[PDB]
Amino acid sequence: YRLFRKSNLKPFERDISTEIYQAGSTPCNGVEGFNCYFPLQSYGFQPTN
Amino acid sequence: RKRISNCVADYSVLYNSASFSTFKCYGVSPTKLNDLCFTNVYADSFVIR
Repeated sequence: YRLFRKSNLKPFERDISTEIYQAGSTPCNGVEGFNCYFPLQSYGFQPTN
Repeated sequence: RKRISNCVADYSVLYNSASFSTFKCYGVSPTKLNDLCFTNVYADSFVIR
């Protein structure tokens, strides 16, 4: 599930783009770094959960 | 536990600085922090492993 995204989706819109969301001052165009992270995130789904 | 009140909490020099290797807010985003009004702020500082 996508943790964060630049904008707010209009209703019934799908987003698959996995480009590294850059929130930091430096754009981190290649990979993560200064407040730059992978938009998607997995669930910690568990029977213990 | 230092109390912070009646002041502006601008994070222009805090968030944009790369000197902090760990910056994560559990309630709001740093981008929306600058435009969110608050109340009495308590600052707690320590050194750990």
